[PDB]
Amino acid sequence: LKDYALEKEKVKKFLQEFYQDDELGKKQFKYGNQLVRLAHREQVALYVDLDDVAEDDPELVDSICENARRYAKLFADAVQELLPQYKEREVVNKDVLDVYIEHRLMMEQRPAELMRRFELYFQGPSSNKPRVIREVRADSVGKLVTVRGIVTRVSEVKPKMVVATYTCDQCGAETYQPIQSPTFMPLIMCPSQECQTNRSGGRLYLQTRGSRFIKFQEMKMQEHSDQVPVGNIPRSITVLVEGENTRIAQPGDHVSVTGIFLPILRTGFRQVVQGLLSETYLEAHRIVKMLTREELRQIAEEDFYEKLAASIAPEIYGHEDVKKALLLLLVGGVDGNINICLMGDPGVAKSQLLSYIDRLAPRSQYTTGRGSSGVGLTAAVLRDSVSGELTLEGGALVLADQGVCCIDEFDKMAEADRTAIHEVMEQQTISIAKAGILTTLNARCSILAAANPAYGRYNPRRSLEQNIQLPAALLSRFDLLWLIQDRPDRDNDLRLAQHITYVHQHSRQPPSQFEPLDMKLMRRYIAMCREKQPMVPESLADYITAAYVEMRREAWASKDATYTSARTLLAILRLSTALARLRMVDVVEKEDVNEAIRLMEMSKDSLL
Amino acid sequence: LGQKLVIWGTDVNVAACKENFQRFLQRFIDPLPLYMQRLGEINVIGEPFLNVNCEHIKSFDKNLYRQLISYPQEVIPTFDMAVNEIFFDRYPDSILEHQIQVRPFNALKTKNMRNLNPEDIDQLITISGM
Amino acid sequence: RNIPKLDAQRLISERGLPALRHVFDKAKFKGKGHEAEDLKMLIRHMEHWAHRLFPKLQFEDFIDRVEYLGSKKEVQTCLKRIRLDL
DNA sequence: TTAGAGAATTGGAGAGTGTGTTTTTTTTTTTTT
DNA sequence: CACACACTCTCCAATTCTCTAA
Ligand SMILES: [Zn+2]
Repeated sequence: LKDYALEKEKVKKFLQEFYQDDELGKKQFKYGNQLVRLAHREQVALYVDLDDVAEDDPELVDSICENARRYAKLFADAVQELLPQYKEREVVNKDVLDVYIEHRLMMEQRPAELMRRFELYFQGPSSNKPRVIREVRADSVGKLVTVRGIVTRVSEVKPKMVVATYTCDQCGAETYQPIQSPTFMPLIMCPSQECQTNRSGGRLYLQTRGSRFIKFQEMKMQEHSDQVPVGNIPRSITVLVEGENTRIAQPGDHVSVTGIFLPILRTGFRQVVQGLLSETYLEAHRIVKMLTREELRQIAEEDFYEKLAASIAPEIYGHEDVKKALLLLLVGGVDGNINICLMGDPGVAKSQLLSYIDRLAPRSQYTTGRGSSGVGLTAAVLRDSVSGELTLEGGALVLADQGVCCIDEFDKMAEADRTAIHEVMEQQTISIAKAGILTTLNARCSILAAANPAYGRYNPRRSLEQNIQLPAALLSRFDLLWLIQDRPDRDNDLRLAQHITYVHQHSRQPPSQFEPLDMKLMRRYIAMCREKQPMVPESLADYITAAYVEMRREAWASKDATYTSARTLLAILRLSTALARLRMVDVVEKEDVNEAIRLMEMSKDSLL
Repeated sequence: LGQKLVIWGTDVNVAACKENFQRFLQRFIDPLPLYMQRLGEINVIGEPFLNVNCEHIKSFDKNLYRQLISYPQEVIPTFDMAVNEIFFDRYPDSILEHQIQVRPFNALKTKNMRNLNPEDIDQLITISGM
Repeated sequence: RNIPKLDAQRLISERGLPALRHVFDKAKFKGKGHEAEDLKMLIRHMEHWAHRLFPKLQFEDFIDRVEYLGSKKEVQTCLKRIRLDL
C-alpha cells in the first residue's frame, strides 16, 4: 500500500527529532536519549509510544495500528540503522554473546539481526480503547489491540532461538540462520563455496555460544467473570511474551496487554488438515498490571488496641472479645500460626468475620469445606488438552500460603481434606501426585475455621464433638474455640435491621458515630507490629507456670477435668507473644500473659 | 599442537589455562599442597574423580574462575588433562580404570530455577532443589 | 557444478608442489636420534598440505593417487623446474 | 622402456516417484460397607 | 490437501583398458 522505504525515513525523522519536556520546561529528546543507551547497551527494551507519534503524524499511528507487525519490523530496522550515529563509548562485554560479537567484529576488521541486541515495542495509543478477549475478532487480525484479562497460566521462561550460529569443521567458517517461524530446519552440511566447490563433505555444528536466544514465555489470559455474557463460558487467549516483557505478570494478576493479534503458523500435517481455519495468539508488546510520624501520633492514644479491634468488625456488637482474638490471628505468635474455630447456628454473623478477615488480610483465601467442584482446599491437575500438558493449580491452602485461609462449613470437610488440614497444621505443607510423580507445595498459613452443628441448632446439653461431629484430633489443633451465639433480642435486632436497611437503601455503611482506622492504615500497622519478634523473659516463667496450673486445676475442680495439655501452655505463650507483637514491645510481660489467659477463659466461657 | 589452541570465540588459551590449574593444584593449601592429598586419596582408594571448590579456584585466581564459569565445556576437559598429567607424573605405575574427572563445585547455589535465563546457556551453574 | 579431480592440471602444480616447496621453510627438525618425532612432524605437515590441496580423500588414498600422477607431463616438468630454479 | 591418445566400462549426481502425519463421564458390578 | 523422508532409475563424465610413438 505505502512505500516502506519512505516510511522508514519518516520513522527515523520521528525518532531523531521528537522532544518532550520533563522538568522546569527543559527540552529533552526522549527517544534520542534512549537510542544513546541502546547504542551503549545500557538499555535493551525500547517502548515507543504511539501517543507520542500522534503528536505529529496520526496517519502513521493509523498505519502502525492497522499493520503493526510490519511497522514493528520497520521501527527495529530504523533503530538499528540509527545507533551508529549515537555511538560515543565502548561497550563493557558482559554477555558471552557480547564477547563472541566482539571477536566477530575484530576478525571482520582483520547478520544484522545477530548484531541486533535490543527489542522494540509499541506502547498503544490511548485512542485505542481496551477490548475484552471476546471482542478480539477476526477483523483485528494483524492489528495492534489492547486486551484486559485475568492471567491464569504462565510457563517458565524458555530460550527461543532467533539466529542459529553454526561452525564448519572443514573450512572453519561461521554460518548464520535467522529464524522467523515457530519451527525451523537445522543446517547439516556447510553451504560455503570453499566446501561446495571442493566437495569437502564438511558439516555444520551449532554453537549456542554464538547463536542469539531471547527469553520466551507463553501465558493464558481469561475473561473477567462479571464481563462474560449471561449464559456463556469465559473465553481465553494465548499471549506469547518475549524479552523484557517476560516475568512481568503471574497467575491471578489482572493485566492489560497491548499486542498484535496473529494466527498461529502450522507445519507438517496441521496445515493440510485445518484448511482455512487457524488458531490465534496475541504477540505481547506491553503488559501492565491492574504512617510513621503522623499516624504514630494517633497510635499514641491508649485506645489503639481496642480501636484496632473495633475496626476489625464495625458491623457487629458485643463481640469485641472475638475481634481481639482475630487481631491475634492476623498478628500471629513468635516463631507461630494461630488457628481459630467458630461454632454457631446457620444464618448468623459468623461468616461475617471470615469475610472481613479475608478482605483485610494481605494474603488470603475464603473457601468452604463442602467439597468444591473447583480446586479444593488442596492442589489439582489441569490437562490443557489443546496441547495436553499437565499443569498444577494451588487451591485454597496453597494460594493462602504466607497468610490466612478462611474455611466456611468446616465440619462438612471430607476425610480426604481433613487429612490435608492435618498435614498443614502439623508440618505446613501439602503433597500431590501430578502424573504419578509426587510434588510438594508450601502452605504455611493460619486457619480460620467456621463450623455449624451437624443437625439443628447448637445445644449446650451435649458435648462439643457431639454438636459439631468432628473429632478431637481436629478440635485440639485450634487455639481458641468460640461459640458465636445468636438469641432473639429486641433492640439489637432493631438496630441490626436499621443497619441493613440503610445499607440496602443507600449502598453504604450507616454513620456509626465511631471513626475506625482505614483498611490501609490497619494493614500498615499490622506489618509494623508483626515486624517485631519479641522474647519472653525467664523471670516470667514462674508466673506462666502459675497461671497454667491454676487454669488446669480449675478445669479439674469445676468442669470434670475437661481436656487440656501442654499445647494449652504453648498456645498461651503464642497468644501472649502475639499480644507483645501487637503492642510493639520486644519483651513479653504480665499484662500479655494475663490477657492471653483471659482470652482463652472467655472463649471457654462462650462455649459453656 | 596444544599451545595453538584457544576456546572458540573466547580468546582464552587452553595451554595457559592448563598451566594455571596445574599451579593451583600444586600451591593451594589453605581451606582452614591441599589437592595433592586428594590425589593420594585417589591413588589409594581407586575412585577416578577429584572434587574441587570453585571458591578455592576464585581465591587463588579470579581469572581462572571466570574462565571456568564462562566456558566449562572446554575448561573442564582442560582441567581433566591437567589433573591426569599431574597424577601420572607422580605415582608412575598406579593403574586406574579411567582417567580422572575434575568435578568443580560451588558450596552454595549461584542461581535459582526461576532466574535461569538464556544468558546462562553453556555456563556452569549451581542450584538447590528436591 | 565442476566436480574436482586430483589430476595433473587442476591443483597439483597450482596449490600443490609450489606450496609444498614453501611448507618446510619453517620446519623444526632436530636430527639424529630423534627420527621418530621428526617423522611425526613430517607426516603431519605433508598430511596438512594434502588436505588443503584435495580435501575429499584420506592421506594414503591421496598418496596412492599422486604416485600415479607422477608419470604425467605437467608433473615431471614441474618437478624438474623445481629442481633447477623456480 | 615409458607414457600418451582413443575407446569402453564403472561411479555417482541428481532427477523423478511414492509414503505418512495433527485426564473424564456415566454405568455396571462385586465387595465392602 | 503438503511438506519432509525413502527409494529407484537414468545420464553424464571420470577412470582404466588398449594400441601407438617418443
Ligand atoms: Zn565449510
